[PDB]
Amino acid sequence: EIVLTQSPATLSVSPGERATLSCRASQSVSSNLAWYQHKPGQAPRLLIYGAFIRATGIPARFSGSGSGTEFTLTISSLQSEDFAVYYCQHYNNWPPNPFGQGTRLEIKRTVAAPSVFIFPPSDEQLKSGTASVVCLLNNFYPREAKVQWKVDNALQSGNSQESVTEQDSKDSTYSLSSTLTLSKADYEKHKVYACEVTHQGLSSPVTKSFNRG
Amino acid sequence: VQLVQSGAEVKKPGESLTISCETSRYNFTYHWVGWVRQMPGEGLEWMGIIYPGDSDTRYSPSFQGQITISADKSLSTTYLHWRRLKASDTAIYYCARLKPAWGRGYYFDYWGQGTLVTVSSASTKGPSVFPLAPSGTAALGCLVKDYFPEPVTVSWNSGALTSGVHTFPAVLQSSGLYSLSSVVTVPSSSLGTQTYICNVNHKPSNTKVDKKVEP
Amino acid sequence: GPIICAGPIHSNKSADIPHLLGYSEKICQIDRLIHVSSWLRNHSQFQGYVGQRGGRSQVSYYPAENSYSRWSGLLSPCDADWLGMLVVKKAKGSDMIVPGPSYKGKVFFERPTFDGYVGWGCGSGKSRTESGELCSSDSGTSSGLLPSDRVLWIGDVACQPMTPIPEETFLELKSFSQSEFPDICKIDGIVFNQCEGESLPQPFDVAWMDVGHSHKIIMREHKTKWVQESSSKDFVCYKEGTGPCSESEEKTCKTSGSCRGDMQFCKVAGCEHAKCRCSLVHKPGEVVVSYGGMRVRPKCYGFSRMMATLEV
Ligand SMILES: *[C@@H]1O[C@H](CO)[C@@H](O[C@@H]2O[C@H](CO)[C@@H](O)[C@H](O)[C@H]2NC(C)=O)[C@H](O)[C@H]1NC(C)=O
Ligand SMILES: *[C@@H]1O[C@H](CO)[C@@H](O)[C@H](O)[C@H]1NC(C)=O
Ligand SMILES: *[C@@H]1O[C@H](CO)[C@@H](O)[C@H](O)[C@H]1NC(C)=O
Repeated sequence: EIVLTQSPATLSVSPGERATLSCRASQSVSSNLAWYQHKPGQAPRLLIYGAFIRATGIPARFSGSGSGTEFTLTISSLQSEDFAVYYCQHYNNWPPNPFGQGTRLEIKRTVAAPSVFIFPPSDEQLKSGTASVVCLLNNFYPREAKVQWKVDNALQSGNSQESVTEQDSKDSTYSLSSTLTLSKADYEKHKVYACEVTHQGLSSPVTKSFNRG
Repeated sequence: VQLVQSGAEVKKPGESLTISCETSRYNFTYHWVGWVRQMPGEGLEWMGIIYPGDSDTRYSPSFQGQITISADKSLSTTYLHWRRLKASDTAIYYCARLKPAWGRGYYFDYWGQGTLVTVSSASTKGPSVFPLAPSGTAALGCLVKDYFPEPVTVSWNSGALTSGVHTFPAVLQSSGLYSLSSVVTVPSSSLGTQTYICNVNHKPSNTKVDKKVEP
Repeated sequence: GPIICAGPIHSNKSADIPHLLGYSEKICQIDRLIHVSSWLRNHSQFQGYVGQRGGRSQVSYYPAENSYSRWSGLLSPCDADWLGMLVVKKAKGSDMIVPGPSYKGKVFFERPTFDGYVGWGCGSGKSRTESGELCSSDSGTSSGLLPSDRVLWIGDVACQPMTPIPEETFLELKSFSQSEFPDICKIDGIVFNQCEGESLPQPFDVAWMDVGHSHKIIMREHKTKWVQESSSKDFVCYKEGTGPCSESEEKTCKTSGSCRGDMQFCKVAGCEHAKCRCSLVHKPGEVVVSYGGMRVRPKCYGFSRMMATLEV
């Protein structure tokens, strides 16, 4: 019944810089707070327990502080492996959900606009009953991008799925793909298929479209 | 201190599973061990912990009646067991070693590597591969559609084209099948000169497909 | 699939519509699209029924990609209407009809709105134009026993018994939702953010929850968990071959410990193995939402299309 929120949900901070993650509790938990790091696709690792006691084998550049209602995980100078999801966890009682929701640490960089591509369904696929239309947002930053599909100028709902890559190691950008899925019946009943992309890095929304041809 | 978990599982809803966590390099009888689940794209949930000494087993109320955690001191090993899985059991599962805090709860001072448990009525099915045609720099890719289970691995020109490649995380469709794209950026010059071939792999189905992408 | 009752076959288009009392009785009503039938009679001067041969499991959805209807036991907004948890109001002239659904020929459609739930009906012998603007004479409605294809529920929505939250935490939520949608001015006619330049209304697909207050809480970055609560609403009682049990027959079975049930019914209420049987409704549970640092159990939760105006 005692709730822990880690805000922000995403902290964007430059490598080499200093990272300060917050964990705030809804009721005092004294110093019964622990902190975990969760690497991409590995096991979690304990960093801090007791709000400030460094766990065995953890680099000095991680430090814990706080007691009561405000807790901070600080990383003194960020290294490459340090970009990961960080969880806070209380043990004042043993409720069903003593974990915060986690904060994701990402590499901060300069705003970069996506390059947009749209692909019509292959002929080979269209013969098997379904038409899949793919929009590609390439190498942009920040991750927050908004993508809308419009067929014959009508907005779409329910017929698309977005996927995002992890951050590039070289330029630290993201790429996104949106796939719009339609049956040959519906796909052939319409003429203009248009991908509309909105992002901090564009002055105005970008459209890429095709006619069934 | 090492917690080593059993391998990955693909199971049908309505079925039984036992997954194990083998412990070593510390006396297994007086440390609490327990199991934590990470549902796809969610955070961490504890399921239940056990003290192998007196066999005191305690579950999270949400998991009570759904599972059995048990221990075997001779083998220093914990077990997690469902007698009937649902498709919402699809998750990663960790064993971990706990430390107590007297009257209070616990923290997790050591974690096993994870076990991915997928639960789905789908049979194994290899991907179908459709090209994304390109229509300065141009983009092109391969659509990889309706396979089960994960993973697939996509390469380009038998691994020679490595720069500018994005292979996306797959998605679960409404049909139960996974779907996923791989794209490349390429200079405009090369199309009509260079040949572009994506090579798709799906180990579970023993399928390998090579598709040529074209103007 | 269906909860209890297989597809209705009406023949008396003027037949009485009984107010039943059992939970499992009105559940079987809901199952037979009869709640939507009663709606059209009360508000739109319509003779008969919708749902013939089809029932609830053949109602149409927009988008067609709807996941909560793959669970028979999740309540659509019309269904919570027949059980008393909310009101699906008759459409006014100000209620904006949202573009995108295939409206042509529907006799009843419903959408969640920013401040409630609105239904539009058609009279006897009429159905909707393609745009959805009007009701016009239709030959295929003359029967007055119309198929489920004529009922449209806009959205992927689930409704449930809610846990009330205080005003303070509602305001506290309303502000976070404003923070994640700063270039919105109004939704469905209601002021969302203060603006100067506000555009014309346009389609707006969004996730939202109803927390039992003056309007919905629309959400961008939220999280949901489902808790199998296996309480008394989670079971329906029925007589195999002759349909649901009576208010009596059901209430005795949720109290006596004497009747038949499935594994979960015996475990929580009491078995003895004719008589009525009660079983769990097929659903993933009660939904709980995590948004902006609060954990709430809303009245309704889903992803629907509304009308909103943008900043200029
Ligand atoms: C782990 O520790 C336990 C208890 O501290 C050990 O069990 C005891 O072992 C001694 C001699 O080895 C006996 O005299 C006691 O009767 C045992 N007590 C119990 C409760 O088992 C155990 O041997 C240790 N195991 C390892 C592998 O170190
Ligand atoms: C059947 O129709 C007749 C005439 O329309 C009506 O009087 C009667 O009430 C209807 N059935 C029942 C059960 O009332
Ligand atoms: C229609 O009116 C009757 C009469 O009060 C009422 O019992 C019933 O609940 C109403 N149905 C709907 C769907 O409003």
